[PDB]
Amino acid sequence: MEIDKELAPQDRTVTVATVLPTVPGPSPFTIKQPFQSEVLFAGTKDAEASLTIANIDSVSTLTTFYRHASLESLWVTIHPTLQAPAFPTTVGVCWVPAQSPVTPTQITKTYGGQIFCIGGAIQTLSPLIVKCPLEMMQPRVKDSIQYLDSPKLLISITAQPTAPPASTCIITVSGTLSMHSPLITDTST
Amino acid sequence: MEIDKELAPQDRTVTVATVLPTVPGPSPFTIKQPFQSEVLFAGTKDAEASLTIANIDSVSTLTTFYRHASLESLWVTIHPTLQAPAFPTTVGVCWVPAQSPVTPTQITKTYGGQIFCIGGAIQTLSPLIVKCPLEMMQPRVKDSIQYLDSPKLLISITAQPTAPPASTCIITVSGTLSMHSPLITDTST
Amino acid sequence: MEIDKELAPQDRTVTVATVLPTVPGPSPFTIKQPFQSEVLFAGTKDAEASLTIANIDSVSTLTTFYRHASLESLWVTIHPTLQAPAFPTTVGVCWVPAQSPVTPTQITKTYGGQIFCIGGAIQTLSPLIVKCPLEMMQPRVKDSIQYLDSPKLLISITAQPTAPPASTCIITVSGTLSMHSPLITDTST
Amino acid sequence: SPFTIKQPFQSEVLFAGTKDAEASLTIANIDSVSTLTTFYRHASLESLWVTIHPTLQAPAFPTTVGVCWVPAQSPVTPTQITKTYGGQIFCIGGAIQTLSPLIVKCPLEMMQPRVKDSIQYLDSPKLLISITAQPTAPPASTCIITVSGTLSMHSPLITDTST
Amino acid sequence: MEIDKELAPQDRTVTVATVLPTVPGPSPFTIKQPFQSEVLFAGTKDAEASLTIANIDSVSTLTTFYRHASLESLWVTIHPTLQAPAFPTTVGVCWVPAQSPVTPTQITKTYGGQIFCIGGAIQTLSPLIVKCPLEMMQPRVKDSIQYLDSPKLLISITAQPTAPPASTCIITVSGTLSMHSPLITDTST
Amino acid sequence: MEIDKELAPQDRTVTVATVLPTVPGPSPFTIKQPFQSEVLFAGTKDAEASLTIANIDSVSTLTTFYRHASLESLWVTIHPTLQAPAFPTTVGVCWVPAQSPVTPTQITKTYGGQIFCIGGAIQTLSPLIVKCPLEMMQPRVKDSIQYLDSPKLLISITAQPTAPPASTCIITVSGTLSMHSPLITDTST
Amino acid sequence: SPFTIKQPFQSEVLFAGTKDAEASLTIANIDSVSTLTTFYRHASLESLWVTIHPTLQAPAFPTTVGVCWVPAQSPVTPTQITKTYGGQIFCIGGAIQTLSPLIVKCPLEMMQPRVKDSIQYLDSPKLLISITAQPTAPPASTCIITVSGTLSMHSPLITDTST
Amino acid sequence: MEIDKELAPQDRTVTVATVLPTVPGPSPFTIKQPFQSEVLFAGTKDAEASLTIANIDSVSTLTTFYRHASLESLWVTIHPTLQAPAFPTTVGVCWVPAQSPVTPTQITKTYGGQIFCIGGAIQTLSPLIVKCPLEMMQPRVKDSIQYLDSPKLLISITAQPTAPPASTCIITVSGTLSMHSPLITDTST
Repeated sequence: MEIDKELAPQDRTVTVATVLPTVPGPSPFTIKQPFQSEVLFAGTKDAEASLTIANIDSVSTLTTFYRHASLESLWVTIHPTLQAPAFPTTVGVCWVPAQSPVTPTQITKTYGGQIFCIGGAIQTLSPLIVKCPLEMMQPRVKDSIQYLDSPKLLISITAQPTAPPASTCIITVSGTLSMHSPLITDTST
Repeated sequence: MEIDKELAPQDRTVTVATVLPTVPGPSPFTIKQPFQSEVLFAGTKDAEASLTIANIDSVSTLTTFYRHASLESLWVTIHPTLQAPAFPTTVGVCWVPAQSPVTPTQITKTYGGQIFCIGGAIQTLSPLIVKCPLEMMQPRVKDSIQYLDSPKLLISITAQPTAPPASTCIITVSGTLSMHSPLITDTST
Repeated sequence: MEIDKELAPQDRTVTVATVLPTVPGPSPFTIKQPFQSEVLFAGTKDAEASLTIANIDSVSTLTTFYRHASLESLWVTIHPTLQAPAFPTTVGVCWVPAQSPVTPTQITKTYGGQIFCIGGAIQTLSPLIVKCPLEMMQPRVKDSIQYLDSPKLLISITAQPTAPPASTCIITVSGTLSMHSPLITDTST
Repeated sequence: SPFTIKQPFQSEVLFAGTKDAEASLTIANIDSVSTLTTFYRHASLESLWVTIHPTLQAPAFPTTVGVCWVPAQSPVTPTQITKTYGGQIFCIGGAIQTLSPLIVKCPLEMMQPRVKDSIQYLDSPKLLISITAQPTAPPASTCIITVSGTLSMHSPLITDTST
Repeated sequence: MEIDKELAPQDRTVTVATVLPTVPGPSPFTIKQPFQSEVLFAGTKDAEASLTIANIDSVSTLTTFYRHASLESLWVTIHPTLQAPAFPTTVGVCWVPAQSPVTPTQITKTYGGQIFCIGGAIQTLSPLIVKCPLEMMQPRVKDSIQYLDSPKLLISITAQPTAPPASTCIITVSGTLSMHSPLITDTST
Repeated sequence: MEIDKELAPQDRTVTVATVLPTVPGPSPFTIKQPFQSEVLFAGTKDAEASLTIANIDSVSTLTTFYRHASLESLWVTIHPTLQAPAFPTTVGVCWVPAQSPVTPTQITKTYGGQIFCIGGAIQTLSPLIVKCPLEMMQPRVKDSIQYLDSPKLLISITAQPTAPPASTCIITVSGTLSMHSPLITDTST
Repeated sequence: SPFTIKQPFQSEVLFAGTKDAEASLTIANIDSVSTLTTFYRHASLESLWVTIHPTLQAPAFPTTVGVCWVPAQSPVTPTQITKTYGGQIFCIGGAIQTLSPLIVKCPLEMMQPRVKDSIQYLDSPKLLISITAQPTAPPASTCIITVSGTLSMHSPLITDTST
Repeated sequence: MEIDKELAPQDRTVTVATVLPTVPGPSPFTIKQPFQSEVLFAGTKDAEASLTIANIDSVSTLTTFYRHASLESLWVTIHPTLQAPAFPTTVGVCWVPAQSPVTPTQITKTYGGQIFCIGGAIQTLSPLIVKCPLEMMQPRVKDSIQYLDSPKLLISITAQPTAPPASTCIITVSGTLSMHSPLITDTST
């Protein structure tokens, strides 16, 4: 039967990153930790956002204890609020490697980028999902070095002229991390 | 599981274009390159647009340093905006060979021609896609000579009499092409 | 996934035509040519139409150069315009052999005939298709003789009392022809 | 192997006699041709020639008329018909000038017969014409000049079929 | 033993053109014709030259009787004059496909391009040869169509400030052609 | 047979650079691209030039749309001008890793360093070439991270006290590089 | 497998005692290290630690000195030595404070030992130091702080060997 | 083809040194380090030089960290400057074991010793190389002891009476060392 989660995968193509292998020998103990991060409360006014994933409350937080930390799955969901029905909202999004020179305004000039009309009594409010294609990027968000093609998220919001009382929909980004080899630091609090 | 990006292919029939075969010798290395080019922000007013995909802001630049390049895939995507629901819009679409004398005004008198009503009713806000039938077109976009049957897109727009405050939808052309054989020239910019 | 082309096949039964075979020997060279013909801009006011296919701009045109010309596929599409949402429209249609005494008003008293409610914010604007059952007719639209059971199209339009600014939907008829043995004539223009 | 058809034609190209005149004609662009080819992506000439039909004006007003088949990008001018191979010149009047077997076959064996393809060719057939009329000119055209042949076209060109 | 012909082959890489095959069946009779064309009398003053090979006295001339004509070998020789010893001269050259946007001034910014110091009592006056790599180009200089990557020659001359009485060296381009299927024309003279 | 382009390779020894291995997955299509970049017009006055080939007017542009690209081949070419004979010039050359603190002033205190006298005597006007030993360098020029041992060229120029009216020679860097993995960005220019 | 050498060292990093002081030290950048590595493309630490040598000033002027090994990009400040793992604080005076086995092994097992490679690493060893001196301060440095270890370098860096 | 490095090997004969073997057991880790040392800027005035290799900026420097250090290859290059053409210079050289009583003035009375005329518009400026025959000497430049037959270099310069503005040619000595077992010392700076 129906599932209240509808999705729009990103158009894609073969492009890949490079990474370094921790010295041979004993495989280090690793953990996997998942998450959902509130990244935007759209609808109220137009706005844009360029988000270098590696440093977002949720991720930053999690990883602050490991030298190496990789991404195992990543995606963004667009949860429509109760204002959506009365207030259609244009939302554009695109996954891109950190160092891609793109601005949210250029989502449409960029390959994968797409835009949606969220809201209106005639559209469906099924939460939207754009699984990020890490195949296309650099999954490591923390390593002994600084990769520059980690995932970057672009989001563009075009709100109603006669704007709504509050945020018309929420954008969160969820995923799962695989970290290891701990970072010494203020364990305190 | 539901998928947002909805599509409606074009009626078709067999018609082949004659292309030039590579001269005998070594097969050159080849690479693919995707893209998405802004085609038009319609909805505000009646308007038409016919263009030879072959030479456009994008493609022309990606091929700037190669002698040959054809299209592996190509399609048009109509992205409904927050205005589509409140302002239903008529959109004409049709793929034709460059040298086809057809004008947007005749999209309906043409075989493949298709017309769609954006927004205003149930299931009308999903991004619409009309893949180009390269199968019956001239794929080669850059070669040792110019063809005249390369992909040409025709778009027709019929806006509401009581027009909307902004574009009700955005039409973009996405696709990926292969290229090879370096064009020996000057490099500096 | 979804396809923006919905269809209503015509209720049918076993009834067939008769045709003459071009003299034995060398099979003549034949071509196939497809088309879409604007046949009606409904919605504005009630109206009816009895269309002897064989002579419609598109077909007439095409065939004017061959002694024999047959139909390989035929159907009618009802493309809803941007006025459809605000203006429901009743549209009835029926495929029938040329010499069937029926008038569009009697679509309902005739077997296959059907009627649709096009428009309204609650209905879907997917273009409607009634593939014509040539199995039931005489497919030859041009021969050494005059068959009288070639396809005839019946269409009835019941428009809103408080009528809409313009045509609420377009009806086109597309198909493909198989002609041969040329007709000598003013090739000029 | 796509399905093809052959279509024949006769195109009025010139009404001579009244005054002297030159003419360079890229065949693939004549009303007739342009027309049939309208709906296809590929058209080729299976055969072609020019023919001269003489009017009743002729006997009274003999006319010098020369013609020549040539490949589109040949530098020739009607002035030099007789200096080139296909070159031929005829009179038109009070002599064996009325029999209609007055035609000149074009030798496509010597040029590009393709007249519509995915590209532009420069050696399609071109037809030269040089007319030299009577000083004391005739009242009406002294003869008609047509070009006929047959076309082999395939692969449909998608356009507005309506008309 | 020594041979008074010294050469500087052009640095190269894999890039190729495309061509059309004359209709199958009887192979047409073809001839090969060689030549040497005086293209420049350098030394006297600085000067540059962009030479679309296909149309140079020698070639033009030869080919004016055939529908199709291809190149079998091509190269440029720089014959030093008797003024060379007393008057060193800078000469730059580069082979390039017709439609490469390069100017002689940019020979150095272009891959293959090279420059030589011709003259001076201390250099050798062995004639210089830069065999052109047709492998890299479009060898057909005359066909049923207009290729745009036929060979183009770029030459730059930097002459002595206190210039010499006359041309310090001659540049000729020699090669061999393979034509067929004759062009009807004024055979006269 | 004689060949003009004369060359003198650099003294060498083994020293490897550590590069990043492509993450597991599909091998992306790759293409090569040659080039020649103007390095300096010397002879008029004493001058030095040290530059990281990695990022230069040329290369930077050819790679603008790819994520990875290394150097298949690289070398320096000294092209004597018509002034070289009359004005002998000293030229210092040496290939070193980007992070090598060596300055042109120390080309001679460095292992590979080489010095040449241009013109003035017998056999001194032939274009001189010093291939770069990528074998003992960091080839990768564009990757998921920046290296600091990439090719770096050092040039030293010592002109005649009674200087020449113009550059006695031109130093250029030629080579070809391979690239793959498309960098997803905006296309318009 | 390139040929490698191991080279040891002791680097004076700080003369404490005179006044309170903080210190964050990215090891790979200390005079000693910088030096040996000068001629190679790759250097790694096979072992490393900090040691505190006490001066004769010490008995008279006890000093609070803490230290901590940490990975280059750890957000810690000497102020928080004791809040982190490797953290350790010592006194320096009229107690078991003169024995020189006053060293703290750095656990490279917990960080990146590479100190020069074809790239820049951000987790190489960093050493924190927090000194708290006597209000009525001593005349001279109260103790010396050095860092010693051994380097494993390979692959020659081509430069001006002259000096 | 030609290589801008010409050489004059030293006339030689069978004579050899003696060395001590580090105690049996575990072979110590060793490194090899190459170099080029500026040893003389000749041309300006006559001058001589007796160079006990073991202690020359480059070597001294390198070895200052090992107990044992041997030579694997050694030679001297004579790089002609831009003054060479106008200013011929006599240069004599000879390889000799440290304790050989010879002075540069006696190069000619000594077996291997040779002299060259560097410069003049009629001679070639190819850099000269006299690979040193360590076979003939004591290759160890640093050991647990003091060998006295390590390589010594003798050089004699006879400059033009009407001397040149600056150094007419450079003499450098390059080689490669194999050291091991480190020397404890001020690692500082």
